Amino acid sequence: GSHSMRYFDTAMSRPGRGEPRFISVGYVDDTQFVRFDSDAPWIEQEGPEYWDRNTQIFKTNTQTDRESLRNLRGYYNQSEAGSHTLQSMYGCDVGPDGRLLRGHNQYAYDGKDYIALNEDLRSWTAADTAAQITQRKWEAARVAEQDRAYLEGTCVEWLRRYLENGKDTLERADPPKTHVTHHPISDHEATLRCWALGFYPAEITLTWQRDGEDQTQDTELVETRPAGDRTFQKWAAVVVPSGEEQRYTCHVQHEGLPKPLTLRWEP
Amino acid sequence: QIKVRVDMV
Amino acid sequence: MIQRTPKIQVYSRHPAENGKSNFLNCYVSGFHPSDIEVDLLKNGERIEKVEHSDLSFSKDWSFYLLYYTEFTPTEKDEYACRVNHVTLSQPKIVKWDRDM
Repeated sequence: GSHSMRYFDTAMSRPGRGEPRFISVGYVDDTQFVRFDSDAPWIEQEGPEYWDRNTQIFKTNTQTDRESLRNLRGYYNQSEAGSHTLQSMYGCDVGPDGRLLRGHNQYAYDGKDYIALNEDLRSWTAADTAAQITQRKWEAARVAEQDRAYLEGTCVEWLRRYLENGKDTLERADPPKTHVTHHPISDHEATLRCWALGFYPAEITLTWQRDGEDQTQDTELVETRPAGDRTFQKWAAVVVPSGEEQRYTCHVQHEGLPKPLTLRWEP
Repeated sequence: QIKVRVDMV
Repeated sequence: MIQRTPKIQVYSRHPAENGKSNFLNCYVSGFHPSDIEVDLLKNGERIEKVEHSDLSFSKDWSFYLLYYTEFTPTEKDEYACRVNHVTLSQPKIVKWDRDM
């Protein structure tokens, strides 16, 4: 199916505790493939020239981000006392044919959106007056054309290569293993919990229906969570009146399943 | 493949 | 500045079976800023060698980390995760419940 490559970058200042820590992690879908940290199978196949080029770009990125953090403190009239965070997230999305669906290149400062490259890969959206300064500088320096070139070229090219080299895991969707548990809360009510375990990728839809009606408001949904062995887990629960369990159906949709599942409590 | 960042904010 | 408190889940890698080796996880997510303290507890006491995932974040910029250790569950042993963050007045403790 469709695939994505993304790098998730975090630069964090720490006044009095050295220079800002910089970490860049690379993913193909929900699979981390690389980590570069200033505090430090299918990928090692690449060779030394690949490694040397990536580590050198990472070192350059660390210096650019350290200077951006200095600039940001000034743009927001902040003191040198506090810790601040600049985040960058970029990459490409491709369809089954490996063709570009869209590119991404965005930034956040202190957890707030700062500036982002638009879907057109030519123009910027600045969140505030400080980001309008960055937009003006980046328009003058033709930064979008450089980012576009990576997003349309390099990103798609390398993503295609990684999917070929890592085909046995990257191209394999592992279906959820599912079951429904029953937990009496009182003599009048019980919790029905619908489980999904060992699935990949993380994207999944878990729902409960009562008489074929979606129970969106009465369903407790936990966030999808990593198991630690590449797979993910999720559960959805509903509180049901004792004896009415059979009116409830859990519905599961996932890429690894040819047909969705409909599950009920099986006493 | 990592992308270079040469322009500061 | 704007801060986001961590969401916390404590669970096992594989379905829990008393006496069978598994992995105890504590997934912290949705937080900002990134500094966080996470401990895995066995009967109220800190577990020594706990590993963690590399710092990453979601589409909404909030951070997430997985803390994990190899453990063998039993009927008697109690497990928990103790999290501290700038948003929390005191450490938040979440018990491991094999049904969650």
